[PDB]
Amino acid sequence: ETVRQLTAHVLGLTAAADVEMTRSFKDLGFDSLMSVELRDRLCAATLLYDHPSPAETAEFV
Amino acid sequence: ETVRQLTAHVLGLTAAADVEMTRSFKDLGFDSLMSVELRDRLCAATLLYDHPSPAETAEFV
Amino acid sequence: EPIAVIGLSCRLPKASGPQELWQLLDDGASAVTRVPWGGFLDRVDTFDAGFFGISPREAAAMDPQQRLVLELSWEALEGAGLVPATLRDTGLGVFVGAARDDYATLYRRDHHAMTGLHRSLIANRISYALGAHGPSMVVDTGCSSSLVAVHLACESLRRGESDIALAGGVNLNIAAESARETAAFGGLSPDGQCFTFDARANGFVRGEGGGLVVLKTLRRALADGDLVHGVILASAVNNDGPSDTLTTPSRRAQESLLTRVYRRAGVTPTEVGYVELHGTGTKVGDPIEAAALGAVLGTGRDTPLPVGSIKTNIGHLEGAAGIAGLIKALLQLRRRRLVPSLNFSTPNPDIPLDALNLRVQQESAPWATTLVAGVSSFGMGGTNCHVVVSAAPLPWVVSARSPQALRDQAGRLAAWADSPAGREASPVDIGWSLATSRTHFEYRAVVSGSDRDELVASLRALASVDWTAYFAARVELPTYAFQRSRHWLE
Amino acid sequence: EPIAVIGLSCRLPKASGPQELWQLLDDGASAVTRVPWGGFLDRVDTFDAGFFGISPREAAAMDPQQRLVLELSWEALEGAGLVPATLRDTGLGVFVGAARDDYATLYRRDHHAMTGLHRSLIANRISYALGAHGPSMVVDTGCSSSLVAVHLACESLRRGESDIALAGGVNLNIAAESARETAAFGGLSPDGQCFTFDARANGFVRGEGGGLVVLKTLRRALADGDLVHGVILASAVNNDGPSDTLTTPSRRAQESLLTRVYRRAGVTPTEVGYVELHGTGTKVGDPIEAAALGAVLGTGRDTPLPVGSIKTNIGHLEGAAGIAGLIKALLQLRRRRLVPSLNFSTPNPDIPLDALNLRVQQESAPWATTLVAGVSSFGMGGTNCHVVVSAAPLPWVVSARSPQALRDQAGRLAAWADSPAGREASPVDIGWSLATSRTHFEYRAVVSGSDRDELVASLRALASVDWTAYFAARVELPTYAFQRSRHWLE
Ligand SMILES: *CC(=O)NCCNC(=O)CCNC(=O)[C@H](O)C(C)(C)COP(*)(=O)O
Ligand SMILES: *CC(=O)NCCNC(=O)CCNC(=O)[C@H](O)C(C)(C)COP(*)(=O)O
Repeated sequence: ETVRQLTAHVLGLTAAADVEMTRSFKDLGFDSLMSVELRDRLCAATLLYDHPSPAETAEFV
Repeated sequence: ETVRQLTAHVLGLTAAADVEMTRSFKDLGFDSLMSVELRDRLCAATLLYDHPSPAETAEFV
Repeated sequence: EPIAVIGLSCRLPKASGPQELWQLLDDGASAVTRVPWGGFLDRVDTFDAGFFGISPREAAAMDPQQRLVLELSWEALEGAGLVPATLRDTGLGVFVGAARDDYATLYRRDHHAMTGLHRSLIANRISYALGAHGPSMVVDTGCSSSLVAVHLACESLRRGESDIALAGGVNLNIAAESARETAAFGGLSPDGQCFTFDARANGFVRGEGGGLVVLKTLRRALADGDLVHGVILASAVNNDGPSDTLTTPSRRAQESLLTRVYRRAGVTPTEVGYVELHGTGTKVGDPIEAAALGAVLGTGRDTPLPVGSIKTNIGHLEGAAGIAGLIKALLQLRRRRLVPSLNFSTPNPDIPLDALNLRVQQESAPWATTLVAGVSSFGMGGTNCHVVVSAAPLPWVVSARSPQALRDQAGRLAAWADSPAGREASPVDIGWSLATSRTHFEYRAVVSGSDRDELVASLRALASVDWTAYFAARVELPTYAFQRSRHWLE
Repeated sequence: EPIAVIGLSCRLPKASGPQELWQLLDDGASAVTRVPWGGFLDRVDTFDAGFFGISPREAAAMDPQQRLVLELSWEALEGAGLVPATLRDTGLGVFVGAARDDYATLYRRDHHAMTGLHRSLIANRISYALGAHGPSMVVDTGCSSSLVAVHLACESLRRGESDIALAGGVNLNIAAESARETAAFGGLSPDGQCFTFDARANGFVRGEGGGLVVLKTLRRALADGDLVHGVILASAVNNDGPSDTLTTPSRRAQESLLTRVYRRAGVTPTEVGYVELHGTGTKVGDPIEAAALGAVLGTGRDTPLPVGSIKTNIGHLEGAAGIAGLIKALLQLRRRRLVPSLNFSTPNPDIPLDALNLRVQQESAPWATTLVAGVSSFGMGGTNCHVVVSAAPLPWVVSARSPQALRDQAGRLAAWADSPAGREASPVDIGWSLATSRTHFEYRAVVSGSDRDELVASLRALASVDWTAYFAARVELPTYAFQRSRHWLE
C-alpha cells in the first residue's frame, strides 16, 4: 500500500487506484527532481534507477 | 509655419525645428492612418500622395 | 523532385477529422459561432496525459498547443499506415509553425513551467515522443508559417537530410489580450464574417485549430508501397520587398513568386483546375491577389479559373490557416470534387473577375481533367508562399491502454464500419490493416465472425501473435480514441 | 559547396564591434558584472529612429531587439563592402533566430503594438528596409536558433534560392519575469560565473547581445572580388531523439552529428586546430560534450585538441550565443591566434581530459597549421548544430544625415586612422574604399592633404561626383555613427 499511496499524490493524481504497477517510472512522467522527491518522501516511511518499476519497489517494503 | 508645427506633434517630436522639408512623407515614417490623421488635423487649420513632400504642401497655405 | 503525401490530420471547429471537414465543406456550413464571433475548438483544456506518459502536474502547466500538435502528429502517423514504434532512432524531421503564446500570456499574469511555455518544444517534444534523430525547428513568418514549414520539410527531404517529415501548424486563441490587440489594430469584421472576393468585405474573423501532414519522397513512397494522397511538385518562398507600406502587400512579388513556382513545377497554364486563395476578406489584399492571379494564371485560359478560400467556413487561423487550406486542397484531390465557397453574393467592383478570367466556386460539382491545384499563404510581414500539388499518379483485433479506451475504440470501429466509407472496404482488407498498420497496445480484444453484420454486432455488444501470416491492400482506419481529462492552471 | 563569409557585425557586453571583441578576448577580461550577475548591453532604450525613417511614436512601442538587429545588419552590410542601395529588388534572404519576447511581456502588463511586438517582423522589417525579395523567416530551436538559421541560409544559398544571406541572432534580457522563471528552474550559477570544463561548475550566467554575418557562395564571392573572412564547409542539424530525459542531452546524437558533419566537410582528424565548445558550465552537459568530442575528434590525434568557450567572458546569450561563438571562431581564423579561456583552474574529475586527448586553451599563442575550426550549439530542447569553418584560401570624402552625425563620423574615422589597423592601410586604399564601398548620404564633407598626419589633423579640426575615375584594394572602414535617442514605453 506504500506504492499506490505516497506516490499518486507526488504525480498529482486524485485517486490512488489510478496508478498501475506495470509501466516504468519514466513512462509515468518521472524526472530527476521527481525521483529525488519520491526518494525523500519514501525515506520517511539512485534506487529508482536500479528498479524502474513500481511493482519491484513494492516488494521491498 | 503650418508644417513645422501641427505635424511634428503628430510624429511625436518634442521640438518643431527637428523636421526637415526635404524627405518624403514615407521617409519620415508615415502610413495610411497617420496620413488620415494629418489630413484631418490640417483640415481644421489623398492630398499627401499627390505632394509627398512637406515643402510642396507648405506653399499651399 | 516530387514529394508524396501519405497521411494527414487536422483539428478544426466543428471538424475533428478529414471526414468531418469534408462533410462540413460539402454541406456548405459555417463553423463561425458566437463566443462561448469566431471559430472555436470546443474545449481545449482536456488532454490524455497518460497516453504520452506525462504527469498531470506537468500537463497542467503545459501549453495546450503542444498537446494538440502531439495528438495531431500521432493521428497523422496512425492514418499513414506507419507504426510509430518503428520510427524510433530514425531520421524523421518535425517542422511546426507557431506564432502565438497566449498560454504563456495567461500564465504570466514550478520547474516544468519554463518547460511548458517554450515555443520550440512544441516540435521538440515530438522528437522526444517519437525518438527521431531528424531536425526539429519552429518557424515564425506570420500567417504563412505552416506553408514555410512545409516548404522547409520538402527541401530537407529533397536534400536527403530527413527520410520522413511532419509539417504543419497550430494556433489557439486563449488569452483575451490577443483579442484586445487585434480589435485595437482594426482588422476584425464588425459582423464577424469573411467576405472573400465579395463587395461586403469589411475585415476577417478569427479562427483556431491546427493541422499536420506527413511528407516523403515519391520514389521512397512508391518503393515502400505506401498510398499517395497527393504529389507536391514545387514550392517557393519570397518577400514583398520594397512595398508601399510594411503591411501593404506587393502585387509584383506575388506575380514573380507564382511565375517561378509554376516554372519550377513544370505546370503550364490551362492545367491547374483550382487555386486556394488566401481569402482574408480585406478591401486591399483581395484585389491585389486577384490581379496577381489573373496576370499570372488568369491569362491564356479558355475557361475561367475556379477559386475559393477555406476562411469563409471556419475563419482565419493565422499561422495554421495555411496548412488547413492545403488540407482542403488534398481533399479536393482525393474526392475529385469541388466544394462551394460561402460569403459570396456579388462580385467586388474593385475586382474585375471578367477581365481576370477568374470565377468563385459556389456549387458542388465534379472535378474533371491530372488535376493540379495551388495553395497560397501570405504573411502580414511580407512573406509569401505557394505550393503546387497534383493528384497521385476473419478475426478483428483492437488494442488500447485502458478498458474504457478499448470500448471507445470498438465503438468507433463499429461506427466507421457502419459508414459507407467502411462499407467500401472488404473485411479481409480491414482485418489486415488492423493487424499490420495498427500498433499493439497492452489491452487487447479479438473478435470473430462470418460477415460484416456479425462482427459489427459483436463490437457493439462488447463496447458497453503474428497475424501477418494469417492474412491484401492497406486501407484507412479510424484513429485512436483519446481519454481526455481536464488540465488547467490555477 | 563551400560558403564564403564577407562580413560580420556584433553587439556584446563591453564589445560594440569585432575589434572591441578581439581586444576583450585577447586581454582575458570578463564582461560579467553586477546588475545595474550577468552581461548587459549598456542601455538598450536608445535608437536612431531618423536613420531608418521610423517615427518616434512607432519606435517607442517597437521591440529593441528589432532595432538592434537592424543596426547589426546595416553594420554588417557596411563592413562587407556592399552598398545597401544596390541590394534593392534583389534575392537577399534574412534568417534571424529569436526565442525571447521580454518586451512584449513588459508591455502587456495603438496600431504599432501589432507590428512592434511580433517576433517574425524582426527579420521582415529588414526585408522592408533593404527591399529584398529573398525569403525571410524566424527560427526557434532554443539556444541553437542562430546556428540553425546559419545552416538554413547556407542551404538556401546552395540551392540557389538566395544570392546573399544575412544569418545570426539576438537576445535581450529586459523583463524580470524571465529572470524569475530562470531562477525557479534552478540553473543560475550561485556566484554568477561560467566554469566551463572546471571542477567548480555549478550552473551558468546569463548574457545578452546579438550578432549577424553575411553569407555568399564561394564561387560568386571570388567572381565579385570580395574578400573572404572564412569558408564554411558543411553543416548539419539533428535531434537528441530517445534521450533519458527531455532535458538530458544525448551523447550518441552529438557523436553522430559530428561524424556526419566532418564527413560532409571532407576534413579528417588531425586537421582541425580548435573546437568552440557549447560551454554552458553545467555538471551534466559538459562531461557529455567532452566524451563525444573525445570519441569523435579526440581519437587518432598525436597532439591534444585545443578547446574553449566564449561564455566564460560574456555569459550565456541563449538563442544568440551560438552565432557569437562562430564570430569568435572567425576572429581566430583572421588573426591566426588563439585567445585564453577563463574560469579554468583544475580539470573536472568527471572529464578525463588525458583520455579524451583534449586540452583547454588558457594562453594567447599563435595558430600554426589550412586552419579548420568547429562551432557547436546544442539546444536544451534537443536540437544540435555544428558548423565547420576554415580560413580563406588624396581627398577623403565622408557622408552623414546630420551635421552632428558628420562630426561623429569624422572623429571615428580619425580615431581608426590613429589605430594601428588604420596605419596598416595606405591612404590611397582608404580613400578608394571610402569613395566606392561607402554610400553617399545627404550631408557631405571632403578633405584634402598630403600625408596621413595632415588628413587626420583636418578631420579632428572639422570634428568639432564620380570618384572612381579619380582613383586599388578594398579595405575595411569604421561603420556608421548612430545618433541614438531614448525610446521607451510609458
Ligand atoms: C538555453 C539552453 O540551451 N541552456 C542550456 C543550459 N542548461 C543545461 O545545459 C542543462 C542541462 N541539463 C541538466 O543539467 C539537467 O537535465 C537538469 C536541468 C539539472 C535536470 O536534471 P533532472 O531533474 O532531470
Ligand atoms: C495574420 C495575417 O497575415 N493576417 C492578414 C489579415 N490582414 C491583412 O491582410 C491586412 C492587409 N493590410 C491592410 O489591409 C492595410 O495595410 C491596413 C492594415 C488597413 C493598413 O492600412 P494603412 O493604415 O497603411
